[PDB]
Amino acid sequence: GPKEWQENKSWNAHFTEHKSQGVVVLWNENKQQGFTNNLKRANQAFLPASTFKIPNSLIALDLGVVKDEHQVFKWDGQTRDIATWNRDHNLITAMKYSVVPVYQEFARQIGEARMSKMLHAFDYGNEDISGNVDSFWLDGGIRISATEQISFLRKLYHNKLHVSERSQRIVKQAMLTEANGDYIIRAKTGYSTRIEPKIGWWVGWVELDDNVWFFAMNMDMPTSDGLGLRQAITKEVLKQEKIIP
Amino acid sequence: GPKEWQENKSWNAHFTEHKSQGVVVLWNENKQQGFTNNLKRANQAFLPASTFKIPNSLIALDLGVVKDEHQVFKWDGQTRDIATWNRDHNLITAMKYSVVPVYQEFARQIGEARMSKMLHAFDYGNEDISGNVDSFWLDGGIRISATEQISFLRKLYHNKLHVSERSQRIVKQAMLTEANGDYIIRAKTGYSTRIEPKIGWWVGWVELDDNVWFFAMNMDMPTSDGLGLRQAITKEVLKQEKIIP
Ligand SMILES: [Cl-]
Repeated sequence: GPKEWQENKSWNAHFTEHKSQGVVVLWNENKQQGFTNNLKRANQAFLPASTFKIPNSLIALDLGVVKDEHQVFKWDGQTRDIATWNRDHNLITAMKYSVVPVYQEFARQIGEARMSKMLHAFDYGNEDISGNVDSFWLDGGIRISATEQISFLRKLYHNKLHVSERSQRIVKQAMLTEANGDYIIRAKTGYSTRIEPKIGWWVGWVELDDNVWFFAMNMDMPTSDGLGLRQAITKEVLKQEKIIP
Repeated sequence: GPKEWQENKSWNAHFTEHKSQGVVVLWNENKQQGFTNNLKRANQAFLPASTFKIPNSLIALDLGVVKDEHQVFKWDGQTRDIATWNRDHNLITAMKYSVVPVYQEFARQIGEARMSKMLHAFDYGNEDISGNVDSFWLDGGIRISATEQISFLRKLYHNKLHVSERSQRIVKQAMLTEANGDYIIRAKTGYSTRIEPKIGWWVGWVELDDNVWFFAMNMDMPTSDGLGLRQAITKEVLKQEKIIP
């Protein structure tokens, strides 16, 4: 009979067409079945990089470090390389622009003891925060696979994580990335550059009228020129599978 | 001193271009200033029609008539003219497709006494539910102006309505209409055909990185042929005012 995870290597053509390598993992929530081009890489655990802004936001909100999605975290005045970071932000825009320094401040206020307790409660990856409390998701010990991202995201979708329903609703609002009359995408990008292998991530889900498709993808990212392929390759897979037009 | 409300008749060109008549009202939240092509019509009261699905959703959620945005409202098996109504719905899809029969059932469960009490607590329009308990927003005594729609929507945006924060967050989720890297629109269409003057509505807001623009428009709508002009004319005004690209 059928397997929980089916391997579809035809999606490799989307990576090869773009001279790239990686994995797309999909989970059909109604069917309770998943699909991927590479079962091994789907289960390979990597640094989460800015995809960690999902659990970091949940923890900050539940502890009151972030009061709500409108609270302003003023720019500290240091001019950084990414121009969108050199301004005031709230939770919505800090997630949209992947504003690392805002989330580093959240992490310092959370502190290592509460951060570790929460990640254990979340069953998140290898639950390892070794390194600096304000950078472990970039260059410390935490590792999470694409299938583990999906497991975590499904809990968040269903408000089943061990934080309040309010915290989960606010983070799902902040994850809003695209919406039209055909679908809604709630998702978070990531770009791991500090420790090899350099990779890009996109994790989240596609809401349809009558089903939800969870997704997690990562791909080799030797330079920043390929960052747009995170969404583009995912959408090519979604289009091939008739999930989006 | 500066003016809270300013009339801009140049927006009438967007109505004339489409052989139409109506009013667009905008509110710049940061500046606390409003703008409209027709101050008189902006303040005249009309049937809300399906824009009433906003308060109706809030009341149904707060009373527990609707448990959450996933609860299924099974199709009653009666084939109606609008094809998307002839299927099961949840709160998200019932809003999206403006599924009147689902909301008529909500209104019957809410009942006259609680519906009236809630509309008074919301300061919603003339607060008058005279007429049939399950159609008064289509052919009863309730009336609301475009400026009153904005005032109600601003309360919803700020979680200031008397119902729970949870109920307000769920309805704002269900109002999601469009989202991209430039803006998020949360809104509700309406179409009042049962009592003259027949009009179309679009009410909601545009979320930017650092501001929110509330909007409420109504326009003469003698047939369904022009329904798309509700969004099209609003977007022409938003583009003219540099709110969206
Ligand atoms: Cl949302």
